[PDB]
Amino acid sequence: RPALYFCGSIRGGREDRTLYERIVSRLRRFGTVLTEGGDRLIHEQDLEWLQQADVVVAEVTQPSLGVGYELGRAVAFNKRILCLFRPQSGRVLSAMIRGAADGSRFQVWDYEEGEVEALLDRYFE
Amino acid sequence: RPALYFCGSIRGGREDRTLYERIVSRLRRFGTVLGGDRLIHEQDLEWLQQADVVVAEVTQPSLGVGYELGRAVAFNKRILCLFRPQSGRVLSAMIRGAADGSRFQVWDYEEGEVEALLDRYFE
Ligand SMILES: O=c1[nH]cc(CN2C[C@H](COP(=O)(O)O)[C@@H](O)C2)cc1CO
Ligand SMILES: O=c1[nH]cc(CN2C[C@H](COP(=O)(O)O)[C@@H](O)C2)cc1CO
Repeated sequence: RPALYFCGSIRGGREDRTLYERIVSRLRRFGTVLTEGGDRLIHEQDLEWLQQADVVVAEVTQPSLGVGYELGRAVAFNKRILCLFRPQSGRVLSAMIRGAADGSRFQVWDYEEGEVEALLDRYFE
Repeated sequence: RPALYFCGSIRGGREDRTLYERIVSRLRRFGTVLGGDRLIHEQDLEWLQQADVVVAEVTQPSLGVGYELGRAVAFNKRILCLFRPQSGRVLSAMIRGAADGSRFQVWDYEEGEVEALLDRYFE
C-alpha cells in the first residue's frame, strides 16, 4: 500500500475544501495519507512526508503558493505526481503546472468535479 | 551584476501587475533580468537554473510562483520573497516556513518602500 501526499489550497483559499475531503477519503481506500513550531514546523514536517510519499496528488484548481511549492519540491525529489484540474472553474491552469507534465511521472488530468472518485480509481488500479 | 529571475502571479491573477513592473524596473539596475505551456515551463526552468538570485512577489496566491520557488530551492538558488500585509492575507506557511533569513529571505513590506528595500538587499 502506497504512502500518499495530498495538496490543496488552504491560505490561498478554502473554496474547494469539500472536494479535497472527498479526494482524501478516496485516497485512504488505497493507502496512508501522510498529510492528514509555527510555519517552519509545517514546512519541515511536510518536506519530510513529501520525500516519503509514493504518489503526490494535488488538486490544482484554486491558485495557491503552497501547492505550487509542494509540486516544485516534489518534481525535484523525482516523485510520481498526479495533478487534478477543473476547467469548469473558468480558470486557466498555470503554465508551470500544465507544462511540467511529462505524461508519466507527472500527469495533469482535466476533469469534472463529480468524477473525481472514479478518476482516482482509474489512476490507482 | 547578478542574473535575476523575477516571479509574480499571472494566471493566479494580475492584480499586482503594476507593482511587478516597478520591481523589475528596479532589478534591472542591479543585473540581467532573465510546445505551448511546455515551452514556457522549459524556457523558464532553463532561466531559473541560470539565475543568481530569484526574486518573488508573493502577495497574490499563484501556483506558478510557488512552483518556481520550489524548483529554485532545489536548484540551490538565492531567494528573496516580498509580501504585503496590506493585502489582508496570511502568507502561505510553505513560503514563510521555507525562509532561513539568509539564502531564503521573506520580507513583509509596504508598497511605497519596495524600491528602497531592493536597494538595501542589492547594496
Ligand atoms: O495550514 C497549513 N497546513 C499545511 C500546509 C502544507 N500544504 C500547503 C498547501 C496549502 O498551501 P497554501 O494554500 O496554504 O499556500 C497544502 O497542500 C498543505 C500549509 C498550511 C498553511 O499554508
Ligand atoms: O504566461 C506565463 N508566462 C510565464 C510564466 C512563468 N512564471 C510563473 C509565474 C506566474 O505563474 P501563474 O500565476 O501563471 O501560475 C511567473 O513568475 C512567471 C507563466 C505563465 C502562465 O502561467
